[PDB]
Amino acid sequence: MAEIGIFVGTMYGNSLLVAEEAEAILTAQGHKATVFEDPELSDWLPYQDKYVLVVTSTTGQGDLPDSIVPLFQGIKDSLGFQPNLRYGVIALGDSSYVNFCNGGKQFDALLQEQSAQRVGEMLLIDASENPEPETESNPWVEHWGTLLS
Repeated sequence: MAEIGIFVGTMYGNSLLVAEEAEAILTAQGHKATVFEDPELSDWLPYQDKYVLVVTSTTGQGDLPDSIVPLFQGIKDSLGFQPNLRYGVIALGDSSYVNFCNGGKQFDALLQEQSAQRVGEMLLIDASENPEPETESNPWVEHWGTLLS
C-alpha cells in the first residue's frame, strides 16, 4: 500500500473533479491517495519519499494557473534535488492552442530538472473533442493506478 498526493492546478477554483476521481480510483485499487486544493509545497514535501499525482487544466498559450504556480516554482527552487521521488500526471485543455497540454508536461520536466522519476505516461485531454474530462482521466487513473504499490 503506497501513498499518493494529488495536487490540483486549474484557473477555475469551482467545479473541479478529476483530482477527487483520481484519489478515489487509486483508493479503490488499494493505494492511500489524497486530494490537495490550492496546493502548498509544504504539502508536497511529505511525498519526497512517496508517490504524487499532478492534475492540471488551463494550459492556455503554454502557462500555469496561479493555483499551481507556487507548487511548480516550489518544487524547482525549494526541492531542487530529490532522492527517491516518483509521480504521475494528467494535463488538460484545448488542442486549438499550439502547445495543447504543456501545463502537465512542464511538471514532468520539473522532476527531470532535479533528479526525480516518472510513473506511466501522462494523460492529455482535449476539450475541443471531449468536454467531459472525467471520461478520459478516470480510466487513465484506473490504468496508471496499476503502476503504483
